Amino acid sequence: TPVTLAKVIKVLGRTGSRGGVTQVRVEFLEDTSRTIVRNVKGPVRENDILVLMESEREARRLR
Amino acid sequence: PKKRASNGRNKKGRGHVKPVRCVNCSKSIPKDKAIKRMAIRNIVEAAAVRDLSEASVYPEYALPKTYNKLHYCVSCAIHARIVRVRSREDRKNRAPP
Amino acid sequence: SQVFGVARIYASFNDTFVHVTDLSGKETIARVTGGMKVKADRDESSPYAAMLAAQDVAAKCKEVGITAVHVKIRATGGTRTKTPGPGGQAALRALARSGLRIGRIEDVTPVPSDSTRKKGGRRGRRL
Amino acid sequence: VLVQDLLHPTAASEARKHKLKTLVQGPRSYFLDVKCPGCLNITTVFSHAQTAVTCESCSTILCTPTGGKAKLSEGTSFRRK
Amino acid sequence: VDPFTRKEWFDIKAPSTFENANVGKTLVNKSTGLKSASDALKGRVVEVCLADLQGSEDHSFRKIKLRVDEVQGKNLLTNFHGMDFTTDKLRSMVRKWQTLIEANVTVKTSDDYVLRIFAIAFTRAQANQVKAHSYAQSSHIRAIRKVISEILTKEVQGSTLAQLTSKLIPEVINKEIENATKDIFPLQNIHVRKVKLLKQPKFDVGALMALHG
RNA sequence: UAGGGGAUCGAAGAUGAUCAGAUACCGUCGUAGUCUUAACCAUAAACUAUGCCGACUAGGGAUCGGGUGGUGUUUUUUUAA
Repeated sequence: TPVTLAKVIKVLGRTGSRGGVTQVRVEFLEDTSRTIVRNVKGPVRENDILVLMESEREARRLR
Repeated sequence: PKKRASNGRNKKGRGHVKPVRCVNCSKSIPKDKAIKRMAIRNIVEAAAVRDLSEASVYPEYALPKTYNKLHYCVSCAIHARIVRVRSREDRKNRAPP
Repeated sequence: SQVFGVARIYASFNDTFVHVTDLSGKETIARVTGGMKVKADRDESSPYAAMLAAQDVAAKCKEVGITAVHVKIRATGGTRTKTPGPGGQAALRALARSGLRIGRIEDVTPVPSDSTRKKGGRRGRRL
Repeated sequence: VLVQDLLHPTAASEARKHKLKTLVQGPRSYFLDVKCPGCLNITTVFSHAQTAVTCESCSTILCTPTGGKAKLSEGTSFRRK
Repeated sequence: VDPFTRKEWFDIKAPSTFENANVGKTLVNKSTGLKSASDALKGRVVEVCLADLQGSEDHSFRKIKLRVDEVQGKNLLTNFHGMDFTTDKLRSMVRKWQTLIEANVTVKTSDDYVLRIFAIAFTRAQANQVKAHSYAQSSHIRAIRKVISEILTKEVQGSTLAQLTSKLIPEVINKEIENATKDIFPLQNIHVRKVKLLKQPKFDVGALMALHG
């Protein structure tokens, strides 16, 4: 069970039908300059340390 | 109404033309009117290409394409939102974007 | 230092094939059709059947000593679509996931120089 | 143009305009006195052949016929007239 | 039962008129008292890109069809079967907006093989050419195809498969086209695209064993 | 109408679908016909739903075909052509 803790930089644009999804960059805290663009589910900001055991799915923009 | 100073399509001096069948309608339909498009994409996709130049036995190969044309009825052209309805005036245009 | 079986994939619609042979292919080995790994019988062409299907192709290829692989995609083809269905994508990424190596990729979709009159009827297929 | 002398315009505008409108019609083609090198003889050839003419008799060749103007050979002074 | 306990393998070699002889393996199938196995899967082809042969990456596209003529040891030798482009690269090089042309010509080589070849070839524009194009006239194309006919019977009589083969690898016919053509028309891309056998004559084991050492 | 051609589509016919019915829509096959020679028929939203000849009124800016003129644009080869 390998946990990669990734920091959010750029909160991007709202998504989903119901606005349940923001989009999301992320800066890998623990390998800085990698800057992948996953999704998440929450009422987000910039700096929400974000938690992924799935290193990486890199994700694409969901109606 | 007339609608459309051509008529629909592409035919003059030329009287009558060898028709085409629709990929989708699976209708027939002359090679004027038609409404043709090249998709062209990488067989590969974005997500995987990373697991491909990864586990290949190739120290890179390249990424070979995937050719094809595509024929459409005008009906199925709008149902499938390829062509739309352009107001009257935005018709007599003819630009990709 | 490796050996090469040839793939011999294909996905229209409503079904898909992972189908290993030799590199010549007058012999064959572990063939896997969609329905097989899905009894809904509904989605016989699923982005998934393919998925758990390809993994059969590296169970019964990492059985009889196929390290590695070259890889073929075919549509229907024929008259038909020449628009590859779901399959072939999910396979082409699950096959890379299964230790397998990859080499030489290319379509084969059977193209005609016209002629065989396509089905439907003039006024078309129509709901 | 609200007006113009179409009598005599420019010399320009004729050179370019079509043979049959310079007003009074006149040809473009014109004749061309040829020394083949060997002989001095001088044959009176036409700019648009249709015939290649032979030079005088030396049996020589001259000028091939094409769309409009001969292509004349190498030797030929081809002074015009 | 198992359908891999019985399955004896093999090795694929290739003319010497090539590089890495070494292609991979195949699967075949043993016998009984009376009845045989080796012949039971010989005649058959294998088709591998130019590449894993010439080693090179410039022919990165284009595949060789080889066929096994006879066994030995486990090392099945090989004779040339035919040529292919990748597909794709044929359907790519073609554009909209411009002329397309076509070739062909059959041929008694002398080795006495009967071969049909395909020379696809386009117009290219000019470097410096308003218009959006690059078209042909037509009569010029008539003249274009006839040229090609001779330029190929000629590099086929002057002959053999072995001697022919190494005029396909280094694409030298491609050159010979452009320099009889320029003294016309511009041209590009000019393949041979294919190439297929028909009426290949009798075996002659070593006319082939002389292609190895 | 009688010969040739009969790839593909594809009324008719058969079908499986959907549906309260579905002889229709959707899907797959399919004679006939589409193609051609030779002969018929003469209809059409045969559509600018605007008879043709002419002659006269009010501005433009495009284009195809000609023709005329500008020590006009390049072509460059030496100047033209």
